[PDB]
Amino acid sequence: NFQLRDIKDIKNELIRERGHLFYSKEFNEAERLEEAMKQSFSKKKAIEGNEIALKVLERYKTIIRETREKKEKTNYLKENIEKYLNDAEANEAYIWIPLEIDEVNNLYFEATRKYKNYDLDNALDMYSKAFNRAQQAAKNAKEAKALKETDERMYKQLKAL
Repeated sequence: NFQLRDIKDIKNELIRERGHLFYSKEFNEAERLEEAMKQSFSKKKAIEGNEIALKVLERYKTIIRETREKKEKTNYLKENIEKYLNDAEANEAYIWIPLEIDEVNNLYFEATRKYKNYDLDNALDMYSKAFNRAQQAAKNAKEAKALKETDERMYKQLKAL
C-alpha cells in the first residue's frame, strides 16, 4: 500500500513534470479533494480520510501518467518530423517543393507554441499534421526528383540521337 508521505512524493513529481499546468482543472479538483481529506483527518475520522486519500493518490497519478504519455508521444513525433524532413532535403525538396517544407516548419512552430502554453492536446494535433506532411513531403520530393531524372535522360537522347 502507501501512507500520507506517498501523496507528498507523487504530488512533488507531478509539479516537477508541470502536471498542474498541463491539467490545471483536474489539479484544482485533486487539490480540493486533498483539502477534504485534510479536514477529515483533523476532525479525527481516519477511515473517511483514508478513503479519500486512496482517491487523491490515483487522481494525482493519472495527471502524471497522461502528462508523461503525451510528452513521450510529442517528442516521438518531433524526432520523426526531423527524420522525414532530412529524407526530403536529401531529395531536392528546396527545388521542387519548397513551400511544402515551409508548411511543415510552420505547423511544427505553431505546435510548439501550443505546447508551451500547456496545451498538450492541441499541441499533439499539430505535431501530427506536421508529421503527416513530412511523410507526404519526403514522398513528393522523391517522385519529383525521379521524374526530372527520367525527363532529362530522355531529352539528352532525343536532342543528340
